[PDB]
Amino acid sequence: LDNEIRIFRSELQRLSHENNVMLEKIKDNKEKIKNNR
Amino acid sequence: QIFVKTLTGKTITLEVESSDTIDNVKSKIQDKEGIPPDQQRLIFAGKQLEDGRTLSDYNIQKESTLHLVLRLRGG
Amino acid sequence: DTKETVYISSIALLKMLKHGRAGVPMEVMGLMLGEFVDDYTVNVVDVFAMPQSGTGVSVEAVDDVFQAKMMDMLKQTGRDQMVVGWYHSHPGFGCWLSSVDVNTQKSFEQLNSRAVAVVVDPIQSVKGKVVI
Repeated sequence: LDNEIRIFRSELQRLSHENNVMLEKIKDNKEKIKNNR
Repeated sequence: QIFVKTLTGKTITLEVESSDTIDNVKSKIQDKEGIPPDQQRLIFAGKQLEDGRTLSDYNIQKESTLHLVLRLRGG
Repeated sequence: DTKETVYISSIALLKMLKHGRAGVPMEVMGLMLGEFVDDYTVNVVDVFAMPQSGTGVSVEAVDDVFQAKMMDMLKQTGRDQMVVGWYHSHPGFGCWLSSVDVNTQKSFEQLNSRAVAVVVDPIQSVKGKVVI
C-alpha cells in the first residue's frame, strides 16, 4: 500500500486549498455585516 | 531606501532600513507630504501594513514597492 | 487661476448618478479617473466605487485596497488612466461641502495640488436642471 500515501496525500493537499478558500469568502461577508451594523 | 507610490500614480522614495517603527514610518510621509497618519493606509501586495508587525516580518527588501492610500470620509 | 473648464465624459457621468442614486436615501462615495493639464482643462475619464458604510448624512470607505487592487487590474486593459479626484453625494440636501469633506480634501491637495471634489444631489436632479 505504498501508492496509497503517494495518492491519498494528494487529495489532502487539495482540500486544504478548498478549505482556506471557503474560509475567506465567509470572512469577507463576516466583516461586511459589521460595516453595515 | 525604499519606493512609495500613490493612488495618483506619483512616486516618493524614502531613505530607511530594516529597523523601522511604523509610528516612526508614519511620521515620514508627514515629514514630506504633510499627512497625519490617521489618514494613512499603506499596502504591501494586498497585506495592509499592521502597525504592530513591524517590517522585520514583512521582507521589506531594498528598492521594494509600496502603495499609499488616503482615508475617505464625508457627510 | 481661473477659466478652468472641467470637461466630463458622458460615460463617466451616468455612472456617477446610477450608483449615486441606487444607494438613496443613504449617501454614497466613489472615485474619479482622469488627467491634469497645464491649468485649464482638468478633464475626467471614468469613475468607480470604493466599498463603504453609507448613512443619510455620513459615510466612509471601509476597505483601503479595492481601489488599489482594481487599477492594477485595469491596466491589463489600460482602458483608463491614473486618478485625479473623488466625488460624493448629498441626496436631498444641497450642493456644498462640510468640515469632514475638507479634512479629506485637504489631504489630496497637498498630495497633488489640483485634485478636485465633486458634489451631486440626485433627488432634486430632475430631467432638466441638474445641480452637479
